[PDB]
Amino acid sequence: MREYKLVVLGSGGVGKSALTVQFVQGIFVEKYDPTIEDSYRKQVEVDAQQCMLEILDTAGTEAMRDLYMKNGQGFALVYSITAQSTFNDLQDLREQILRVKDTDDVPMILVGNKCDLEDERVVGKEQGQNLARQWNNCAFLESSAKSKINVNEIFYDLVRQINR
Amino acid sequence: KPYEKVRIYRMDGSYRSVELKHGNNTTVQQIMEGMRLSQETQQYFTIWICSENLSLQLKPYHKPLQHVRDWPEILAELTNLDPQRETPQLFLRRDVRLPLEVEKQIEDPLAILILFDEARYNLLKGFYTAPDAKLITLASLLLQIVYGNYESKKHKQGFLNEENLKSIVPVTKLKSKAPHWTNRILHEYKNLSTSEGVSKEMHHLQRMFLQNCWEIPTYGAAFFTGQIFTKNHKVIPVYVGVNIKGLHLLNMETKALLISLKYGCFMWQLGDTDTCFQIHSMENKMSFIVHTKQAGLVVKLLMKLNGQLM
Ligand SMILES: Nc1nc2c(ncn2[C@@H]2O[C@H](COP(=O)(O)OP(=O)(O)NP(=O)(O)O)[C@@H](O)[C@H]2O)c(=O)[nH]1
Ligand SMILES: C[C@H](NC(=O)c1ccccc1/N=C\c1c(O)ccc2ccccc12)c1ccccc1
Ligand SMILES: [Mg+2]
Repeated sequence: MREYKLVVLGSGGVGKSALTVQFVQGIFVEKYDPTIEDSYRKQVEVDAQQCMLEILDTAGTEAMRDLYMKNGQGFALVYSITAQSTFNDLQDLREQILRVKDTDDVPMILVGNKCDLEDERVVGKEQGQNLARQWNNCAFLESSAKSKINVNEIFYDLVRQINR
Repeated sequence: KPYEKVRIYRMDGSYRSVELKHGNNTTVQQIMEGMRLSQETQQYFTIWICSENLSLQLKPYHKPLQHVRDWPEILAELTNLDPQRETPQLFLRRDVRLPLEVEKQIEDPLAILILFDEARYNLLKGFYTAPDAKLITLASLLLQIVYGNYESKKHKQGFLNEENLKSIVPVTKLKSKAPHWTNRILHEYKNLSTSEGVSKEMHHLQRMFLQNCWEIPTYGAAFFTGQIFTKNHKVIPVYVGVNIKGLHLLNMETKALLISLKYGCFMWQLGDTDTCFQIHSMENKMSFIVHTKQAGLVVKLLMKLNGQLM
């Protein structure tokens, strides 16, 4: 059974923990408890093979980013469609990963989280799609940790990218 | 920014980093508050300190990082191991004092998944002795939980190889007995998936697994290491299991259940120097002595868990 080191990155409050806990444990985290560093393990089936995911749920700010990026095989870059600042911050993370990895060929997915908060949307779906295209046709999903939309697909897509 | 932190592990190898607000003087109580647990989730669990050959449940007042610091001295006091192989880690695990009656109360999905993960760890390590039937039921529930719904096309033939069997049967049964169970496991697996009366909610399937574990004699046991001498005088390394049900001896090598005694059916006596304890099986003409530098801890826990029954 192949091991996959996945890293969930993004600014404070975007729902990195919520997405990870929903995927791994099938629970929605209501309380906002700022993460220091949490690691989760989950066996999944992707393309007819059993995969052991090690998911690193990171802090919204710094510490061990360069280390996470050196060790990590795949990266979920999460913003909240509710908070423009969290979308703006992801450019720096994208560039940092490519720098540390020293290649543009890095398994990565852009995730617009909290898509259940349609009314409170500050960042448009098209603006998300626009950013992903700019990132060398990067994978893109709008997700909800609460509604359980495209939660599993975030982690499945990274495993598929690592396998190529 | 210059704050100290510690990783609290679970049996699956996952961890949560917790800020140490008082450095190495931070208590179990303060660390437990630092976890992402409600009081509904928290009351069933506590911090353990564990290396490969010694596991201790810590109390709310204990300072876990000082136990990490003093681990070589603790090993020297409680064991005959060499400290080179043992750097300890901190774990969130079931409180050994948790009554089975209270655990049967639990509806909280997070509490259930933590108890489930720990139960599965003990099953796969071979610390649960149960008939082939019980083990096959547990194996079927792990297939539903881990692999999802049975599909003839995926699971019928050439699926339950040793790789897949390793994750659903005890390591003690994997090579010899498990291969003959494969058809009976898959049958119960199919029966689960195609039964619309059996909830496929994760916490429901996990509670079903636990339900089957609650009837196992050693369930929720704290394990200690010792030796017994046979009556010519062959040394047998043993695990001493103490839980809310009673005392259990496993052969250390094979994990075979040598004896299981319920509270009210046996008495204990602590040796003069906490290096051994004697068990007398009330109305069973049977007596044995376990040699262990953990003898003091074993009797202390027997007294607490026996005393807990009212
Ligand atoms: N409605 C809704 N709320 C969400 C969603 N995802 C997260 N939240 C909420 O947003 C808050 C922050 O979520 P959390 O996972 O802690 O964010 P984080 O990115 O892990 N924060 P940090 O970087 O500090 O660790 C919580 O109150 C959580 O319930 C979502 O998809 N929908
Ligand atoms: C861990 C042990 N002490 C206790 O936890 C302790 C606390 C109060 C009463 C009695 C105790 N000793 C038995 C145990 C128990 O009651 C409950 C659970 C246990 C689990 C595993 C092993 C033992 C015990 C210790 C050892 C070395 C240095 C400090 C502390
Ligand atoms: Mg978080």
